[PDB]
Parts: sequence; structure tokens; C-alpha cells
Amino acid sequence: SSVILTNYMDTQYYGEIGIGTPPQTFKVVFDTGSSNVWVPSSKCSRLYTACVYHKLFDASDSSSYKHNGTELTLRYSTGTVSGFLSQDIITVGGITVTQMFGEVTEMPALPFMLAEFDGVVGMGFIEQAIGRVTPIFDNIISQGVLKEDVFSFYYNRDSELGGQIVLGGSDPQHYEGNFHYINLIKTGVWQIQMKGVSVGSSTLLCEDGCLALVDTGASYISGSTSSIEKLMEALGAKKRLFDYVVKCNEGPTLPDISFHLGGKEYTLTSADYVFQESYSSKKLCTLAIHAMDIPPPTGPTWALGATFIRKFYTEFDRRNNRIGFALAR
Ligand SMILES: CCc1nc(N)nc(N)c1-c1ccc2ccc[n+](CCCOC)c2c1
Repeated sequence: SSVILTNYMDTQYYGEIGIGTPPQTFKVVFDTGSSNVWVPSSKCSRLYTACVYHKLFDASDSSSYKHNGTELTLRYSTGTVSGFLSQDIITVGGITVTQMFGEVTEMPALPFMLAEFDGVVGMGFIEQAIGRVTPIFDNIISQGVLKEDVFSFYYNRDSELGGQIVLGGSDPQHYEGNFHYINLIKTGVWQIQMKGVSVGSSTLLCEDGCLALVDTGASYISGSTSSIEKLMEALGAKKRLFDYVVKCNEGPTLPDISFHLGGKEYTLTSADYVFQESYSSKKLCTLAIHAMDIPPPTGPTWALGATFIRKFYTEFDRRNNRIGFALAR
């Protein structure tokens, strides 16, 4: 089973799922960086403008709904949501699974007014599930229907398909060469060992090794403030409140950046990490790489998001607790 995804500004990738009977449609980000499922709730006060602007799940319209009510709070690096647990039938790419999810009743304007999607579908391990709720992929696996215990991601560059997630396998149509795997530091987190980071010809970062969170729910490639300050100075990038910029005319001249993962160099070009929306030396261009201090136990860790996935098709192998990368096509 595959799910078609929409690409919004190269920063948000989402597809649709149905919840309840009849199905209530929602735009959701399939996020390997979290493990819970949630959508905005009809019980969300309209004082929360973000709830006025998104699709709200209304339990009172679903005959397959099952009440639970346990409260939960989901904390992401760029924001937080709070609400309660509910159960209903979810439809994902033709697959139907009974699933427990969060009905969000508190959704902050910043940053959710800026979200094109309504909710999130965690693709992480149950070990990271808030409220110890069974992750949706686990529940789909218990149906013994998928050919393989894996799922893959394809994030296209913006255009005008935006992206594609395959449940149970990979789509040869979107990658060339063969995969190259790296085992997880440990099951429970889509995180792997990173042997080094280099800017141009000089592994001036992550010597001695570091951690890499392969996050489909993250827009950019992130590192610790420390690491990024170093990387950026090398790029001659000026730091702003939320991002780093360069004079647009300097974008094309920026050096390559490579990530040493499992004995293989994954290199990004300036075209791969700068939003070149001009060549003017009188305009600033943002970089698709940010400083993001991720706390323990997961962090400090680097995070490989959409910026990286765009270039490398990614397969998340549950059965072998490994991640595979291949040249996206
Ligand atoms: C998908 C949920 C999510 N997962 C992870 N692992 N990290 C985040 N920072 C967010 C998170 C939260 C709020 C956002 C509000 C606006 C835009 N984004 C970026 C969406 C990424 O699409 C790939 C957001 C991302």
C-alpha cells in the first residue's frame, strides 16, 4: 500500500487518512520522529484560531467511535499539542486499522496556524509513544498483510507528485542504485550513528562520531546550536532568529556538505540546501539547515529531515532495525 503526499513549500509533506464512520478526512504528516496519532478535535475551543483553520474530528458523527478520554500532551521541537485519547477506524492507503489516537483540544496559533496539514501520524516505535499507545504501523503489521515489515519515504522537490510513502516495501520507481543500510543505535528510535560531518574538504564536525535522527516529520537537517554555529561560520552564513541566511548571490558558491553514515558519504550541494529564490545580492536566502537542540534521552543529536530525504529515498526497516538510503529518483 502506498500513500500520495502533497509537498507544501518544500517544508511540509502530508497525505490523507480517513477516521471514523463515515470517514472524516484529514491531512497528516507521516512522522518517523514521533509515535502517536492525532488530529484536531471538534472539542477544541474556537479561541484556538488553529482549530478554526483545520479539519476537526467530531466523535459524535462517527458510529465506530470508542471513547477513552485519557489526557495526553505531545511535545515536538517546534510546538506542543494537548488533548485526549479516542479510538476509531483509520484508513491509510486502502488499509483499514482500528487505532487509538489523540483528539487535540489545545493547538497553539504559533506554529499551527502555519501548518498546511491538520494532524500527525507517528511512524516511530511504541517505546516512544506517549501514553504507551500502540503505534499505527504496529497495528497494521499485526494484520499480517504487508509483504514486508518496512515502510519507505520519497519526498519530491517542489514543482508545478509531492511525495510518496510506501507501507510494506519500496517503490523502485523513485530511487536508483541499491540501498545502503545502517543499523539503529537501538530499536525504539529511528536514530543511527553518524561517523562525521564535513563542509567542503575538511571533516571539521562530528569527529569521534555523533547521533543522527532520521526524521520524516522534520523540515530541515538540524544540529546542536554549537555544531551549527561552526558549520554556518564555515559557510559564512549570518544567523537570524529562526534561521541562517546568505546573500542570495552567494548561494550557488556555497560548498558541499557531507554526512558520513554507515561507511558511505551522503553529499548535499548548495542547490540541495539553500532556498535559492533569487540571485540578487540585495536579498537574503535562507538555508534548509537549522540549529535545533534536541534534549535527552534522544538528544543531543543531529536530525536528518526533508532536506536530506529529498535527495535520498529512505526505507525504514522494522524487521531488521535498520535504515536504508538510496539515490532518490
Ligand atoms: C509532524 C510533527 C512534527 N514531528 C517532528 N518529528 N518534529 C516536528 N517539529 C513536528 C512539527 C510540529 C509542528 C509543525 C508546524 C508547522 C510545520 N512543521 C514542519 C512539518 C514537516 O513536514 C515534513 C511542523 C512540524
